[PDB]
Amino acid sequence: GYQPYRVVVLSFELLHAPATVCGPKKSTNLVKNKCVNFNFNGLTGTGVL
Amino acid sequence: INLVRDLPQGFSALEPLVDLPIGINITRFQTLL
Ligand SMILES: *[C@@H]1O[C@H](CO)[C@@H](O)[C@H](O)[C@H]1NC(C)=O
Repeated sequence: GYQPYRVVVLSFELLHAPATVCGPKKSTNLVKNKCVNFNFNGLTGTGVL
Repeated sequence: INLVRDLPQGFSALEPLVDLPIGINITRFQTLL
């Protein structure tokens, strides 16, 4: 009935203040000399390096 | 700019050192010593 089982429940906003900092390089490693369509979220990288 | 007196001259540019994404009510800039 009362054994310690603690919970932390969460909530996100309905945008009371926009986002702060956005996603990191959830990425694989580098590539070379073979055209690869890749994405930097602002630099859609498509062509050889 | 190596100067001595009364030469408000010099031509250059600026980089954003900080962008605090606050977006707050801003028209007052009391600059104090
Ligand atoms: C101050 O900032 C808030 C942030 O949402 C904005 O809604 C409000 O209009 C601003 N006040 C003025 C006087 O611009």
